[PDB]
Amino acid sequence: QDINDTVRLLKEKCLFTVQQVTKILHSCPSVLREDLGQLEYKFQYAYFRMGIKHPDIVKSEYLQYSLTKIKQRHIYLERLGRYQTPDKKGQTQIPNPLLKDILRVSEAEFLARTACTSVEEFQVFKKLLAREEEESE
Amino acid sequence: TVIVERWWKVPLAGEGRKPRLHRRHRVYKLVEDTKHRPKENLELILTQSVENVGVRGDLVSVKKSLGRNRLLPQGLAVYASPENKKLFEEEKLLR
Amino acid sequence: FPAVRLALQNFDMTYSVQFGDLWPSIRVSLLSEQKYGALVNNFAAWDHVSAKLEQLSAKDFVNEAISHWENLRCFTFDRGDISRFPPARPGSLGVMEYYLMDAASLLPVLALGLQPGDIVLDLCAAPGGKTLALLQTGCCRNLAANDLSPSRIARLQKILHSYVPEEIRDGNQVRVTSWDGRKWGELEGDTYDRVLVDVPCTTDRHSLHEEENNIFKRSRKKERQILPVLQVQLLAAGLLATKPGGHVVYSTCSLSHLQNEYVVQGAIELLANQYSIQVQVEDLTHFRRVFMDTFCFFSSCQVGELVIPNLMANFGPMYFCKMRRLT
Amino acid sequence: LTYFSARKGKRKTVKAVIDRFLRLHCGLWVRRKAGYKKKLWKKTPARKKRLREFVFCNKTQSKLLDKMTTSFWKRRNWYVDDPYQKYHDRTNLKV
Amino acid sequence: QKRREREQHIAECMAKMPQMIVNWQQQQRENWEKAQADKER
Amino acid sequence: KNILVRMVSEAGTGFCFNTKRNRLREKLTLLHYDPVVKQRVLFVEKKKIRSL
RNA sequence: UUAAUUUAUUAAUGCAAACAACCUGCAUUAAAAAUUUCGGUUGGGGCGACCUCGGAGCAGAACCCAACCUCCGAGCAGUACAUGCUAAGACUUCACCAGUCAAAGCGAACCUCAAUUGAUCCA
RNA sequence: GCCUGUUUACCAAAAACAUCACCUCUAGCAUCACCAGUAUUAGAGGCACCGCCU
RNA sequence: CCGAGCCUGGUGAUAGCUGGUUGUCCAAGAUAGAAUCUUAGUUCAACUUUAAAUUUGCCCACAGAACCCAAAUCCCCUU
Ligand SMILES: Nc1nc2c(ncn2[C@@H]2O[C@H](COP(=O)(O)OP(=O)(O)OP(=O)(O)O)[C@@H](O)[C@H]2O)c(=O)[nH]1
Ligand SMILES: [Mg+2]
Ligand SMILES: [Mg+2]
Ligand SMILES: [Mg+2]
Ligand SMILES: [Mg+2]
Ligand SMILES: [Mg+2]
Ligand SMILES: [Mg+2]
Ligand SMILES: [Mg+2]
Ligand SMILES: [Mg+2]
Ligand SMILES: [Mg+2]
Ligand SMILES: [Mg+2]
Ligand SMILES: [Mg+2]
Repeated sequence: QDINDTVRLLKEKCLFTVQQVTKILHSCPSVLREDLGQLEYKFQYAYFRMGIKHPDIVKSEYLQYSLTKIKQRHIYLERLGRYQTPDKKGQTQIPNPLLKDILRVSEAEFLARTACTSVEEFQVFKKLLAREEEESE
Repeated sequence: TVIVERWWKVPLAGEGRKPRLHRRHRVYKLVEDTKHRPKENLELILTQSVENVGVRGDLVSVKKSLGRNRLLPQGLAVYASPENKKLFEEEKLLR
Repeated sequence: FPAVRLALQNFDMTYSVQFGDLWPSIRVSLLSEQKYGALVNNFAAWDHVSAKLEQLSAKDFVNEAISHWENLRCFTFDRGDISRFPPARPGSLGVMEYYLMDAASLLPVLALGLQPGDIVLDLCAAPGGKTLALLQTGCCRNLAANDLSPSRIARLQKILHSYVPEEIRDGNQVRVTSWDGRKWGELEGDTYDRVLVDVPCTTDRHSLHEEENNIFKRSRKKERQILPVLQVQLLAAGLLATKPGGHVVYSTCSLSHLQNEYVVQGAIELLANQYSIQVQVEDLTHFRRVFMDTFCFFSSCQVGELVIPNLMANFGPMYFCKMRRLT
Repeated sequence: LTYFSARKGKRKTVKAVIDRFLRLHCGLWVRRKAGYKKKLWKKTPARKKRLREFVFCNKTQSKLLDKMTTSFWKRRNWYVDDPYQKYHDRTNLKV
Repeated sequence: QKRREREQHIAECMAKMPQMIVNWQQQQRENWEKAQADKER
Repeated sequence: KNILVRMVSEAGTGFCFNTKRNRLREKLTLLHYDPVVKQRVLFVEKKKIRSL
């Protein structure tokens, strides 16, 4: 039942094709351990707020990473102005950085190549975002 | 069994008359479903030795499933009726 | 259609050009939480409240500034610390122990540097904060706090009731008015030794956070567009009011070069031409160096000083320019 | 209201009137003041005293209530210790 | 029984009441004195 | 802001009355007239009724 | 349809029931649908603004009346804890609802000012 | 608009609908459709033949 | 005569909307507002009608009704 409901969340509530779901299971087995609800939130974070479509979500192992890291890095870039959610037409003023350039790269590489900010500022932002999440919950 | 109860009270009909029901008197709420009640036990008097319950002529509280599926159908037990209890009492006192 | 998003669009398209590579940091700081300072109520048990704050591990940035400068006490956390001050509560003397206000908002008053016994004007500053700091300072020769909004006047009155003792407020030491600053030049001229002109502005942070009454909403487009003219008029009125040789400080809660440096320069030009009064802009570079350890300043500023909001110190934005009326 | 009921053909009583108003047999209708139980913390003592009072109704209001209630509510009631027994009749009334 | 319980409880509270009122007023006065002492510094 | 609180008679009677006090201010103890006892008695704040 | 209210119906699962499945009951999640609605002013359209209360233009002088409009404000705060109880007689926003003032008396001592608000039912 | 065809019987015959071709999604399977079929299959749908560059 | 066929029935559906609402004669008989998913409606008020009880009703002489800084109105003994 756990496996079936994970697959059903990936298919019906995330609209991943059967082949896409098989590839997701192959590349990110931790999704199975990950609880429902959290997985849907991660996927919708990628889809709506980050404007990442299913082929890219599957090609780049986005579901492998943790929601905390994803939100930290993405919101940092968004508030810095580097990232921008696509509009209704799916267009952005500046091309968005690649998911590999955001999540796959190490913290230092992400802060230097993409964010171009200081580790101290990143730590301050991480603490602030954690506090904001706690208050929201 | 499902036990239901009217949402709307039915006006008293009288002594010899029958209550007159309307559309709203057909609305019910489930007060209890008997199948979800805690299981009870069936009293039986054994007629033949059976493992882990008894030997013969001893009142036993057995799970209703066991009583109705194995013991009674196979004759290993009989209902704990007053007549059966009396008969096995005479059996015991004669033995 | 979020007026917050409208404000973000405008701030991007303008401040990105204005600041180049600093705009991302300023943007993230503005969109992040605001760092607050605790101004201890001098009227209340100032020493006890200061001790309690120091136990809470804050430090008096004003005190450390005066340390190397060669009467105010506001405690702030160390650089990078996001700790929040506990909510202020009434003290033994019946007045609130401390006020939770932006630390950068205190710099205008500190630069104004109220001499013992100076007559003071607050042309339009009625959000609290700077006004309470002035009261806690030694402006015993009376302070005239004027605003055009009765709601903000009522808020100022409530904060004065909570903080400033009625014994201090009873006399003409405090005069709160609900009039227009532009008329103030005619109402009084060459009267105040010290003037603080906190004109209405874009209030970048509040515009970005609060949706309600956002200056960048479409319905208020006319007011947003005419803001520079109104600010110039208010600063001119304050300069007219200030005594010859008197000091004024023009303050703005925005990053806009247009609303800060062009405003001050246009005020100087208009005053020198229409009213034939010369004003000299004082040098606040020493102020910048003294307060640099706590606030990050925009080094590339012509007239005045600009505290920019950084993540390590989310105290901005705050532009303040000191001007002495030579004539 | 229902001028002719479908089961008896009688005129019905609006029970919302009965739940809210008292009829004195003399023909007066008594009522409580609206909001007498609301937000008393922001009402002055005089206002609260005014609200806590039992108040008579207009002529037109009384006529409306009489129409909305049936004759059973307009009878003499000799209750044991009715607080309104004295008020049930008028005295020294000229026209 | 309930009536006498109420009466005796009220009696005990009233017996304590004058001393409690005196203590409360003394506490208010001493708080005011402490405030004045702090003002004196 | 201010909060509405239920001051309860300390005379043992069930008498109560609602007052307003600043949320940040300390709990309230107050002399008030007690109609049941027919005398001024202390009242102590029991619970916050609502926030206003 | 990301309007409101539902899951009656199907499909799943979970827990009971009964001896894995089927069936039944209760839940949860979806699909499918079902019933109903779509306030007012502002020539239409977009974006807006406004809907209750107070003050001015504003009735030149008892009262009431200039809607639409030009505007300026309020959705409190402060004090006090007799800001307790009662009661003649009056005012009243043109109805009602509601809202005001108040002698005397009991009991004590020897509110403030423009608006600062909300009925019934029901909790 | 690829084409032949279809459509608002009774005001629109068309650039609309369909269409070979191509593309996407779903399904590993029997006794009433699909189918007496089985992934080169079947269903749902997009677009419009073919042909080219990237 | 299909954005949901036709017939029967619920059904005399409902309609704040349109239309109509039939002998004679006499009499009294006209614009104040308030609330309202309310401005095509209704409830209250005002006005109108009838009957009854009682006594004052209208017109109006002085006198009187604010400071801020015109016309008149109200009140009102007589008549
Ligand atoms: N007096 C009063 N009644 C209220 C209040 N809130 C709700 N009610 C009652 O409940 C009705 C409104 O119901 P809802 O709108 O569902 O109330 P809610 O509190 O938002 O939500 P529920 O608790 O789910 O009903 C009112 O007409 C009253 O009967 C309130 O603040 N005051
Ligand atoms: Mg009978
Ligand atoms: Mg009236
Ligand atoms: Mg063709
Ligand atoms: Mg053809
Ligand atoms: Mg055909
Ligand atoms: Mg045709
Ligand atoms: Mg044709
Ligand atoms: Mg037909
Ligand atoms: Mg009809
Ligand atoms: Mg006539
Ligand atoms: Mg209508």
